[PDB]
Amino acid sequence: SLYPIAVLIDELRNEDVQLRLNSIKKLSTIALALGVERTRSELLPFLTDTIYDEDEVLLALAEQLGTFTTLVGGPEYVHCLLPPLESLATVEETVVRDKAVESLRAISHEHSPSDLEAHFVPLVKRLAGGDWFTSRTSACGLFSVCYPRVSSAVKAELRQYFRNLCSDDTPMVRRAAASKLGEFAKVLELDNVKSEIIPMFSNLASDEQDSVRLLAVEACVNIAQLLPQEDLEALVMPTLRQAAEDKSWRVRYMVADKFTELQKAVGPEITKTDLVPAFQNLMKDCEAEVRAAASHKVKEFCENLSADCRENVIMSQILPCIKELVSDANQHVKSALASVIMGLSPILGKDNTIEHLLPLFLAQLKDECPEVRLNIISNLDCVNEVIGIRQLSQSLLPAIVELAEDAKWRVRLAIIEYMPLLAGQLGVEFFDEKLNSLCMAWLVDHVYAIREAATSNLKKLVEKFGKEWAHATIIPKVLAMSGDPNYLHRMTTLFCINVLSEVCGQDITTKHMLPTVLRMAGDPVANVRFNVAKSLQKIGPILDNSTLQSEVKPILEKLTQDQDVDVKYFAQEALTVLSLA
Amino acid sequence: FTKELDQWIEQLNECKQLSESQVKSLCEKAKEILTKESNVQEVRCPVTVCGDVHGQFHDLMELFRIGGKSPDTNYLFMGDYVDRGYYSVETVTLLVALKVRYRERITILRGNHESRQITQVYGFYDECLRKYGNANVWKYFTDLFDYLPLTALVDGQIFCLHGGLSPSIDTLDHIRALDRLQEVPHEGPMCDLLWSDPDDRGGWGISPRGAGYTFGQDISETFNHANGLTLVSRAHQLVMEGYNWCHDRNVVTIFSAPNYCYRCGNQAAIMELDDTLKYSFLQFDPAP
Ligand SMILES: C=C1[C@@H](O)[C@@H]2O[C@]3(CC[C@H](/C=C/[C@@H](C)[C@@H]4CC(C)=C[C@@]5(O[C@H](C[C@@](C)(O)C(=O)O)CC[C@H]5O)O4)O3)CC[C@H]2O[C@@H]1[C@@H](O)C[C@H](C)[C@H]1O[C@@]2(CCCCO2)CC[C@H]1C
Ligand SMILES: [Mn+2]
Ligand SMILES: [Mn+2]
Repeated sequence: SLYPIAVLIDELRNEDVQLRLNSIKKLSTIALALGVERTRSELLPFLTDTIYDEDEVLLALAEQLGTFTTLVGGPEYVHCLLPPLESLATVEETVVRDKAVESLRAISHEHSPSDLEAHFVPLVKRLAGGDWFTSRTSACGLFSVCYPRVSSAVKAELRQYFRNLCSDDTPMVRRAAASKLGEFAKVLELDNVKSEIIPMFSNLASDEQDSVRLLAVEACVNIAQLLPQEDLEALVMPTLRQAAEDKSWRVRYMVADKFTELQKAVGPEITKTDLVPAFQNLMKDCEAEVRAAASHKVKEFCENLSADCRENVIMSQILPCIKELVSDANQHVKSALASVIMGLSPILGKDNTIEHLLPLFLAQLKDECPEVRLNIISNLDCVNEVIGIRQLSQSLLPAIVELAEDAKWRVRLAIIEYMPLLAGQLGVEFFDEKLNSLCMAWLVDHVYAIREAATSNLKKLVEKFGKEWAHATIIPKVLAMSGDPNYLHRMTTLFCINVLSEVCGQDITTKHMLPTVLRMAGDPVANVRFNVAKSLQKIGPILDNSTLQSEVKPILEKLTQDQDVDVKYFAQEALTVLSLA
Repeated sequence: FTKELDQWIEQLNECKQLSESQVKSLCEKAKEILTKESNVQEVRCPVTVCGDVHGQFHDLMELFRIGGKSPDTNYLFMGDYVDRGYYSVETVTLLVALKVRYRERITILRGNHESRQITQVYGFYDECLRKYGNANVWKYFTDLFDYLPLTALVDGQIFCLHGGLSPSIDTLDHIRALDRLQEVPHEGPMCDLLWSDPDDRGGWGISPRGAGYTFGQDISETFNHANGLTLVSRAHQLVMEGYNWCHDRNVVTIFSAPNYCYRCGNQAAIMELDDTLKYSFLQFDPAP
């Protein structure tokens, strides 16, 4: 090749005029070797053609070209960047196609108005009116940057081509035009939004292909924001109402998905007239996907009803459908509802929440699907901040205390997870007065798995409340078990000390737990004695070296003399891991 | 070797059999250990007593979730580790492996199924063939079973065996006199200890099993008084509630295979004897 440019080429592999990747990124520098003139005359030309799909390379080339205006001569010459960009737009792997368009959109603003017409638009058309399809699925993304700046006359052409792109024979060129109809709409004067955009919108909304229709819902949000409220009923709502009624559940799904957005774009009045009933239909769609999407929007929707008619529509139009959903068959739906249903408390007030929501709050807190009761448990903050901690405690607690004690240990195990959540949510003062007891009681449960769960649970509670809280609210009651006549409980004591050293710090572990551990080295049962060796091994690293030498080493050494085989074994292992051997 | 045992146990806990080679080793040492033990093996509390497990491996894992893990919790199994269940190999091998690794944390008694004839009628033999490729693993295990203690006495008060009482055995000394190192005979004291069932008819009755005998409350009372026993703890019989008291509480049956044969819909139980011999029962459904 030729050396100023040949540095880009990769002479070592066995490709087809391929380039050095970690060199295309070092592109803005070869552009300085040859200067502006030579960058335009030989670097860009060389990059235009010579395009071997090394993809990761094609990508960097398209990105880099978007920040090359100045390396080419500044504004007056930005159009020299089009040729290779037009190229990369029509590639295949879409990632590259996108970077090409993003860049094309970036340098569009560098083009002067006069240069947009002479070079940019012509590129939009060639892409729009291109043969291949990709050349069209990317054209759609370039109309809104050049429309505002060109002549009234070229704007017209730009309108026609975008239209032609909407009624393109290929669906993809239609889906793409649909997903960009919104932004193009925001840059046309109003008259043309009413006379040209609306028809394209109507057309796309009634597309044979539903993959095109469900996209029109998004476009509707955009067009509806641009139109004065009075024009909405005639030019838009019929179409939107039809979409919520669409044969394809996908189109309907998109309506529930973009509901809150439609609500704002449309206005309080139409939301009261048209959207409230639609929302009700959607919450009763036969497809569980659609019901679930709608349910998910319940709080957001009610929040945006005009404060004026708000409370009366919720109590009359929304709430009944909600009572229904709480009992829906699909857990997909109950799932979506529970992750927001209590968010309606600050919108109905203490009294309303207490009489109408709390009952649904319980219906789900005792539901099949664990995700459902978990979604309710994960969002107590809002209801708690509306009704009192006592009004809540009085309606939640009995549910909990009723599950902490139960049939299968499996269900009891489930209630233990709610703990760190309840703690971090309802507060530490509430946890110490109503929950602490329950967490202590499980340590001494009949089923080992429960004890175990309750034990690791202590670590997670300390992470919530801190080492000080632990030294005054949990360590004492946990150490009390060291004197239990049953070895299962005595061992539980060490198991709690093991987990709590992971988070109580050197101080609290050395002063307040280590002694109890060292003290049990003389337990009458061997299982406690060897778990004592295992415990020192575990909490050992947390202790400073002085303590390990004067207080642990001696105990382990004694235990290695023990009558029992296993205490000996574990004592030796302890000494070896800690290096006191 | 210890690092090894630990690995085998980690493997078996995933329900993955050991190899023929390893089984042959597990068993040669297991015998070394079991030969030293007595026909009336001395066990001190605390201990958790379990009944039949019959190769229901996943229910055994459920048992450990309820009673704690070995060697932290001390265990006493009253036999019947194989047959009926779908995993006789993984189950008996894990237990024999826990014994070799922890002689003092686990006691394994012999049940009516830890024998050569019955395992060829109810599973063990065939499962072994279908999992190794010849009868060797089964010869290794059935030879080991000859060494399993027929009985355990906890704190000199609670007497544990698989089946029940024999008309030709009145004292713990009578049992200690038997030669247990041999296959289970079709008749006699040793057979009876592994086959008999407590009954609600007095005296000795004809067993519906075809081996051993049924014995009533009066016989339990006499045997308990004569031997300074507070209780006879056995298994061998399916008990819907997992465990069952009888003979005015001189006898308790503990069955640890929930939903036996995956057909009976019984609960399982395990019995905890604390540091003081105070007892308590844990009932459980099959693992999900
Ligand atoms: C095993 C047994 C006995 O225990 C069993 O006792 C009886 C009374 C109680 C018992 C049933 C208990 C039920 C809860 C289970 C539940 C289910 C779902 C199935 C089933 O399962 C039983 C076998 C087993 C293993 O599952 C068990 O539960 O016992 C067989 C009957 C099945 O309905 O009943 O049935 C009468 C039939 C009898 O049948 C065989 C018996 O013939 C075996 C025979 C006496 C033995 O003779 C020898 C030689 C002489 C000395 C002894 O050794 C060689 C080995 C073997 C041939
Ligand atoms: Mn039996
Ligand atoms: Mn049995």
